[PDB]
Amino acid sequence: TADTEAEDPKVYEDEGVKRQWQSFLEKGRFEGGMPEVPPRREWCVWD
Amino acid sequence: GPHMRYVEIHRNLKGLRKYMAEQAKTNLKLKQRMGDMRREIRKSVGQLTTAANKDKQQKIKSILTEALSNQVESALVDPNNFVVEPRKPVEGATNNDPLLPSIFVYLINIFAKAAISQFINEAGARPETADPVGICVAAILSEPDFLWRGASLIDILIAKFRIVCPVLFGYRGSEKTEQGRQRLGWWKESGQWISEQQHMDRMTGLGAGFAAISLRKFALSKKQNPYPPRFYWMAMAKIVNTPPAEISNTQCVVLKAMVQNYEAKFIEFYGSAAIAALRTALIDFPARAPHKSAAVNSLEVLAQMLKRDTGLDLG
Repeated sequence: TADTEAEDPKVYEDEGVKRQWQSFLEKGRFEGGMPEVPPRREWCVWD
Repeated sequence: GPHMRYVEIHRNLKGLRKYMAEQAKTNLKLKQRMGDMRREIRKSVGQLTTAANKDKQQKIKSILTEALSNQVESALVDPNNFVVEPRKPVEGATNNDPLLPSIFVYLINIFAKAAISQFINEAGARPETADPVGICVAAILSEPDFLWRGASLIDILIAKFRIVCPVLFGYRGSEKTEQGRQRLGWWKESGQWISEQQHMDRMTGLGAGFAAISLRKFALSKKQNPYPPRFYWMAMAKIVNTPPAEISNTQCVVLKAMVQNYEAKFIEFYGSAAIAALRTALIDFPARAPHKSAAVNSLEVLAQMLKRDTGLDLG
Protein backbone atom coordinates (compact mmCIF):
# COMPACT_ATOMS: atom_id res chain seq x y z
CA THR A 1 0.00 0.00 0.00
CA ALA A 2 1.04 3.64 0.43
CA ASP A 3 3.12 2.60 3.46
CA THR A 4 6.11 1.52 1.36
CA GLU A 5 6.08 4.62 -0.87
CA ALA A 6 6.82 8.23 0.01
CA GLU A 7 3.89 9.71 1.89
CA ASP A 8 3.49 12.37 -0.83
CA PRO A 9 3.05 10.75 -4.28
CA LYS A 10 3.80 14.12 -5.90
CA VAL A 11 7.48 13.56 -5.05
CA TYR A 12 7.82 11.09 -7.91
CA GLU A 13 7.08 14.00 -10.28
CA ASP A 14 10.23 15.84 -9.13
CA GLU A 15 13.01 15.49 -11.69
CA GLY A 16 15.53 15.09 -8.88
CA VAL A 17 13.81 11.91 -7.70
CA LYS A 18 13.59 10.59 -11.26
CA ARG A 19 17.38 10.90 -11.57
CA GLN A 20 17.91 8.88 -8.38
CA TRP A 21 15.79 6.07 -9.84
CA GLN A 22 17.00 6.31 -13.45
CA SER A 23 19.78 3.82 -12.75
CA PHE A 24 17.48 1.22 -11.20
CA LEU A 25 14.74 1.54 -13.82
CA GLU A 26 17.23 1.30 -16.70
CA LYS A 27 19.91 -1.09 -15.38
CA GLY A 28 18.19 -2.88 -12.46
CA ARG A 29 21.02 -1.88 -10.06
CA PHE A 30 21.83 1.27 -8.08
CA GLU A 31 24.78 2.99 -9.78
CA GLY A 32 24.86 6.46 -8.22
CA GLY A 33 23.69 5.40 -4.76
CA MET A 34 20.55 4.14 -3.06
CA PRO A 35 17.63 6.57 -3.53
CA GLU A 36 16.53 8.16 -0.26
CA VAL A 37 12.95 8.26 -1.59
CA PRO A 38 11.42 4.75 -1.51
CA PRO A 39 10.11 3.29 -4.77
CA ARG A 40 6.63 3.15 -6.21
CA ARG A 41 4.78 -0.14 -5.82
CA GLU A 42 4.89 -0.83 -9.57
CA TRP A 43 8.70 -0.47 -9.70
CA CYS A 44 9.11 -3.36 -7.23
CA VAL A 45 7.01 -5.80 -9.28
CA TRP A 46 8.90 -8.83 -10.52
CA ASP A 47 9.23 -8.70 -14.30
CA GLY B 1 22.57 15.70 9.96
CA PRO B 2 22.91 18.39 10.96
CA HIS B 3 20.27 18.43 13.76
CA MET B 4 16.50 18.57 14.29
CA ARG B 5 13.54 18.62 16.72
CA TYR B 6 13.68 14.95 17.84
CA VAL B 7 16.08 16.16 20.54
CA GLU B 8 13.56 18.80 21.69
CA ILE B 9 11.05 16.03 22.44
CA HIS B 10 13.69 14.31 24.57
CA ARG B 11 13.96 17.44 26.73
CA ASN B 12 10.19 17.88 27.09
CA LEU B 13 9.91 14.24 28.15
CA LYS B 14 12.56 14.85 30.81
CA GLY B 15 10.53 17.83 32.02
CA LEU B 16 7.44 15.62 32.11
CA ARG B 17 9.13 13.24 34.56
CA LYS B 18 9.65 16.04 37.08
CA TYR B 19 6.07 17.21 36.53
CA MET B 20 4.68 13.80 37.48
CA ALA B 21 6.89 13.71 40.58
CA GLU B 22 5.62 17.13 41.70
CA GLN B 23 1.97 16.13 41.30
CA ALA B 24 2.67 12.97 43.31
CA LYS B 25 3.38 15.15 46.35
CA THR B 26 0.07 17.04 46.28
CA ASN B 27 -1.95 14.40 44.40
CA LEU B 28 -2.46 11.31 46.55
CA LYS B 29 -4.51 9.38 43.98
CA LEU B 30 -1.54 9.80 41.61
CA LYS B 31 1.01 8.66 44.19
CA GLN B 32 -1.06 5.60 45.08
CA ARG B 33 -1.23 4.27 41.51
CA MET B 34 1.48 5.83 39.31
CA GLY B 35 4.31 3.62 40.59
CA ASP B 36 2.50 0.31 40.10
CA MET B 37 1.39 1.40 36.63
CA ARG B 38 4.99 2.07 35.60
CA ARG B 39 6.24 -1.32 36.82
CA GLU B 40 3.52 -3.44 35.23
CA ILE B 41 4.38 -1.98 31.83
CA ARG B 42 8.09 -2.76 32.21
CA LYS B 43 7.29 -6.24 33.49
CA SER B 44 4.96 -6.95 30.57
CA VAL B 45 7.55 -5.66 28.07
CA GLY B 46 10.34 -7.78 29.56
CA GLN B 47 8.15 -10.90 29.45
CA LEU B 48 7.48 -10.57 25.71
CA THR B 49 10.75 -12.39 24.95
CA THR B 50 10.32 -15.31 27.36
CA ALA B 51 2.56 -18.19 19.92
CA ALA B 52 -0.83 -17.01 21.21
CA ASN B 53 0.98 -15.06 23.96
CA LYS B 54 -1.38 -12.08 23.96
CA ASP B 55 -1.80 -11.64 27.73
CA LYS B 56 1.24 -9.36 28.04
CA GLN B 57 0.17 -6.96 25.31
CA GLN B 58 -3.30 -6.60 26.85
CA LYS B 59 -1.90 -5.78 30.30
CA ILE B 60 -0.01 -2.90 28.66
CA LYS B 61 -3.11 -1.76 26.75
CA SER B 62 -5.31 -1.89 29.85
CA ILE B 63 -2.90 0.32 31.79
CA LEU B 64 -2.75 2.91 29.01
CA THR B 65 -6.55 2.88 28.74
CA GLU B 66 -6.66 3.43 32.51
CA ALA B 67 -4.18 6.30 32.25
CA LEU B 68 -6.23 7.87 29.45
CA SER B 69 -9.40 7.83 31.57
CA ASN B 70 -7.28 9.72 34.12
CA GLN B 71 -8.91 8.50 37.34
CA VAL B 72 -5.74 9.69 39.07
CA GLU B 73 -6.75 13.26 38.22
CA SER B 74 -3.44 14.17 36.62
CA ALA B 75 -2.77 17.55 35.06
CA LEU B 76 -3.28 17.91 31.32
CA VAL B 77 -0.42 18.63 28.91
CA ASP B 78 -0.03 19.73 25.31
CA PRO B 79 0.89 16.71 23.12
CA ASN B 80 2.46 19.06 20.55
CA ASN B 81 5.49 19.09 22.86
CA PHE B 82 5.98 15.38 22.13
CA VAL B 83 5.48 15.15 18.34
CA VAL B 84 7.64 16.36 15.47
CA GLU B 85 4.86 18.15 13.58
CA PRO B 86 2.12 20.14 15.38
CA ARG B 87 -1.18 18.41 14.61
CA LYS B 88 -4.54 19.95 13.75
CA PRO B 89 -7.92 18.39 14.56
CA VAL B 90 -8.59 15.65 12.00
CA GLU B 91 -12.00 14.73 10.60
CA GLY B 92 -13.31 11.46 12.03
CA ALA B 93 -10.46 11.14 14.53
CA THR B 94 -11.12 9.51 17.90
CA ASN B 95 -9.39 12.24 19.92
CA ASN B 96 -9.02 15.86 18.76
CA ASP B 97 -8.91 17.39 22.25
CA PRO B 98 -5.90 19.75 22.46
CA LEU B 99 -4.64 18.37 25.80
CA LEU B 100 -4.07 14.89 27.20
CA PRO B 101 -3.64 13.48 30.71
CA SER B 102 -0.04 13.84 31.84
CA ILE B 103 -0.17 10.27 33.21
CA PHE B 104 -0.94 8.96 29.72
CA VAL B 105 1.94 10.72 27.95
CA TYR B 106 4.13 9.63 30.87
CA LEU B 107 3.21 5.95 30.68
CA ILE B 108 3.48 6.04 26.89
CA ASN B 109 6.99 7.35 27.54
CA ILE B 110 7.66 4.46 29.94
CA PHE B 111 6.47 2.02 27.27
CA ALA B 112 8.96 3.59 24.85
CA LYS B 113 11.78 3.48 27.40
CA ALA B 114 10.96 -0.17 28.15
CA ALA B 115 11.24 -1.14 24.48
CA ILE B 116 14.52 0.76 24.03
CA SER B 117 16.06 -0.99 27.04
CA GLN B 118 14.94 -4.40 25.74
CA PHE B 119 16.58 -3.68 22.39
CA ILE B 120 19.75 -2.65 24.22
CA ASN B 121 19.95 -5.30 26.96
CA GLU B 122 18.52 -8.42 25.28
CA ALA B 123 18.48 -7.84 21.51
CA GLY B 124 22.15 -6.84 21.69
CA ALA B 125 23.10 -10.38 22.73
CA ARG B 126 20.17 -12.20 21.08
CA PRO B 127 18.87 -10.14 18.14
CA GLU B 128 15.87 -12.47 17.77
CA THR B 129 14.21 -10.85 20.78
CA ALA B 130 13.67 -7.48 19.11
CA ASP B 131 10.86 -8.67 16.82
CA PRO B 132 8.27 -9.59 19.50
CA VAL B 133 8.92 -6.21 21.13
CA GLY B 134 8.47 -4.37 17.83
CA ILE B 135 5.18 -6.20 17.33
CA CYS B 136 4.02 -4.95 20.72
CA VAL B 137 5.11 -1.35 20.06
CA ALA B 138 3.30 -1.24 16.71
CA ALA B 139 0.20 -2.98 18.10
CA ILE B 140 -0.23 -0.65 21.09
CA LEU B 141 0.62 2.72 19.55
CA SER B 142 -1.70 1.96 16.61
CA GLU B 143 -4.75 1.27 18.77
CA PRO B 144 -7.39 3.92 17.92
CA ASP B 145 -7.70 4.66 21.65
CA PHE B 146 -4.16 6.03 21.66
CA LEU B 147 -4.18 8.05 18.43
CA TRP B 148 -3.99 11.78 19.16
CA ARG B 149 -5.60 13.60 16.21
CA GLY B 150 -5.46 10.67 13.79
CA ALA B 151 -1.80 9.75 14.31
CA SER B 152 0.11 7.69 16.83
CA LEU B 153 2.55 8.93 19.47
CA ILE B 154 5.45 7.01 17.90
CA ASP B 155 7.51 10.22 17.87
CA ILE B 156 8.15 9.62 21.59
CA LEU B 157 9.98 6.40 20.70
CA ILE B 158 11.75 7.66 17.56
CA ALA B 159 13.18 10.55 19.58
CA LYS B 160 15.01 7.98 21.71
CA PHE B 161 16.38 6.12 18.69
CA ARG B 162 17.85 9.48 17.66
CA ILE B 163 19.79 9.74 20.93
CA VAL B 164 21.14 6.17 21.12
CA CYS B 165 21.54 5.34 17.39
CA PRO B 166 22.06 8.53 15.36
CA VAL B 167 23.46 6.57 12.40
CA LEU B 168 19.92 5.50 11.50
CA PHE B 169 19.16 9.18 10.80
CA GLY B 170 22.17 10.02 8.60
CA TYR B 171 24.71 10.88 11.30
CA ARG B 172 28.35 9.99 10.69
CA GLY B 173 31.60 10.29 12.54
CA SER B 174 35.08 8.94 13.05
CA GLU B 175 35.37 6.50 15.90
CA LYS B 176 38.87 7.96 16.50
CA THR B 177 37.80 11.46 17.60
CA GLU B 178 35.67 12.37 20.61
CA GLN B 179 33.51 14.66 18.46
CA GLY B 180 32.81 11.68 16.20
CA ARG B 181 32.12 9.11 18.91
CA GLN B 182 29.52 11.49 20.35
CA ARG B 183 27.89 11.94 16.94
CA LEU B 184 27.81 8.14 16.58
CA GLY B 185 26.07 7.67 19.94
CA TRP B 186 29.04 6.05 21.69
CA TRP B 187 27.86 5.85 25.29
CA LYS B 188 29.70 7.00 28.42
CA GLU B 189 29.54 5.21 31.76
CA SER B 190 31.09 7.48 34.42
CA GLY B 191 32.78 10.04 32.17
CA GLN B 192 34.75 7.62 29.99
CA TRP B 193 33.70 5.88 26.79
CA ILE B 194 32.27 2.37 27.13
CA SER B 195 34.21 -0.54 25.67
CA GLU B 196 34.02 -1.09 21.93
CA GLN B 197 32.18 -4.37 22.52
CA GLN B 198 29.43 -2.76 24.61
CA HIS B 199 29.04 -0.07 21.94
CA MET B 200 28.70 -2.55 19.07
CA ASP B 201 26.29 -4.60 21.20
CA ARG B 202 24.15 -1.49 21.70
CA MET B 203 24.24 -0.80 17.95
CA THR B 204 23.25 -4.40 17.21
CA GLY B 205 20.21 -4.35 19.47
CA LEU B 206 19.10 -0.89 18.35
CA GLY B 207 19.60 -1.78 14.69
CA ALA B 208 17.48 -4.90 15.14
CA GLY B 209 14.92 -2.92 17.14
CA PHE B 210 14.60 -0.30 14.40
CA ALA B 211 13.83 -3.03 11.86
CA ALA B 212 11.34 -4.55 14.31
CA ILE B 213 9.26 -1.36 14.38
CA SER B 214 9.84 -0.25 10.77
CA LEU B 215 9.17 -3.57 8.96
CA ARG B 216 5.67 -4.39 10.26
CA LYS B 217 2.86 -5.27 7.82
CA PHE B 218 -0.50 -3.61 8.53
CA ALA B 219 -2.53 -4.28 5.36
CA LEU B 220 -4.47 -7.07 7.10
CA SER B 221 -5.19 -4.81 10.04
CA LYS B 222 -7.88 -2.17 10.30
CA LYS B 223 -5.24 0.08 11.94
CA GLN B 224 -2.77 2.46 10.29
CA ASN B 225 0.94 1.60 10.45
CA PRO B 226 2.54 4.00 13.00
CA TYR B 227 5.99 3.72 11.39
CA PRO B 228 5.60 2.32 7.88
CA PRO B 229 8.41 0.60 5.95
CA ARG B 230 9.35 3.79 4.09
CA PHE B 231 11.35 4.69 7.20
CA TYR B 232 13.35 1.46 6.97
CA TRP B 233 14.15 2.36 3.36
CA MET B 234 15.24 5.90 4.21
CA ALA B 235 17.36 4.75 7.15
CA MET B 236 19.25 2.18 5.07
CA ALA B 237 19.82 4.64 2.21
CA LYS B 238 21.36 7.26 4.49
CA ILE B 239 23.87 4.70 5.76
CA VAL B 240 24.84 2.99 2.50
CA ASN B 241 25.15 6.30 0.62
CA THR B 242 27.88 7.36 3.05
CA PRO B 243 31.04 8.34 1.15
CA PRO B 244 33.75 5.70 1.70
CA ALA B 245 36.10 8.01 3.62
CA GLU B 246 33.48 8.51 6.35
CA ILE B 247 32.31 4.91 6.84
CA SER B 248 32.72 3.54 10.36
CA ASN B 249 32.29 0.13 11.95
CA THR B 250 29.37 1.60 13.91
CA GLN B 251 27.53 1.93 10.59
CA CYS B 252 28.36 -1.63 9.53
CA VAL B 253 27.10 -3.09 12.82
CA VAL B 254 23.76 -1.27 12.67
CA LEU B 255 23.33 -2.17 9.00
CA LYS B 256 23.95 -5.85 9.75
CA ALA B 257 21.39 -5.81 12.57
CA MET B 258 18.95 -4.02 10.26
CA VAL B 259 19.23 -6.76 7.62
CA GLN B 260 19.87 -10.06 9.41
CA ASN B 261 16.51 -11.79 10.07
CA TYR B 262 14.62 -9.11 8.08
CA GLU B 263 15.68 -10.01 4.53
CA ALA B 264 12.40 -11.81 3.75
CA LYS B 265 10.22 -8.98 5.09
CA PHE B 266 12.32 -6.39 3.26
CA ILE B 267 11.88 -8.36 0.02
CA GLU B 268 8.14 -8.89 0.53
CA PHE B 269 7.67 -5.12 0.77
CA TYR B 270 10.06 -3.91 -1.93
CA GLY B 271 10.70 -6.99 -4.11
CA SER B 272 13.11 -6.21 -6.95
CA ALA B 273 13.98 -2.89 -5.31
CA ALA B 274 14.95 -4.68 -2.09
CA ILE B 275 17.37 -6.92 -4.00
CA ALA B 276 18.98 -3.86 -5.57
CA ALA B 277 19.20 -2.32 -2.10
CA LEU B 278 20.59 -5.47 -0.46
CA ARG B 279 23.19 -5.54 -3.22
CA THR B 280 24.18 -1.99 -2.25
CA ALA B 281 24.16 -2.77 1.48
CA LEU B 282 25.89 -6.17 1.46
CA ILE B 283 28.27 -5.92 -1.54
CA ASP B 284 29.04 -2.35 -2.58
CA PHE B 285 28.96 -0.83 0.91
CA PRO B 286 31.35 -3.35 2.55
CA ALA B 287 33.72 -3.00 -0.41
CA ARG B 288 33.63 0.78 0.10
CA ALA B 289 34.57 0.36 3.77
CA PRO B 290 38.07 1.74 4.46
CA HIS B 291 39.13 -1.08 6.81
CA LYS B 292 38.06 -4.70 7.13
CA SER B 293 36.66 -6.01 10.41
CA ALA B 294 34.32 -8.63 11.81
CA ALA B 295 31.49 -6.23 10.95
CA VAL B 296 32.49 -5.87 7.29
CA ASN B 297 33.03 -9.63 7.04
CA SER B 298 29.59 -10.34 8.52
CA LEU B 299 28.05 -8.22 5.77
CA GLU B 300 30.03 -10.09 3.12
CA VAL B 301 28.86 -13.40 4.61
CA LEU B 302 25.25 -12.23 4.38
CA ALA B 303 25.96 -11.12 0.82
CA GLN B 304 26.95 -14.68 -0.10
CA MET B 305 23.88 -16.28 1.49
CA LEU B 306 21.62 -13.84 -0.35
CA LYS B 307 23.56 -14.20 -3.59
CA ARG B 308 22.87 -17.94 -3.31
CA ASP B 309 19.21 -17.53 -2.32
CA THR B 310 18.25 -14.55 -4.51
CA GLY B 311 21.11 -14.49 -7.01
CA LEU B 312 21.43 -10.75 -6.20
CA ASP B 313 21.13 -10.18 -9.95
CA LEU B 314 18.26 -8.38 -11.65
CA GLY B 315 20.22 -7.31 -14.74
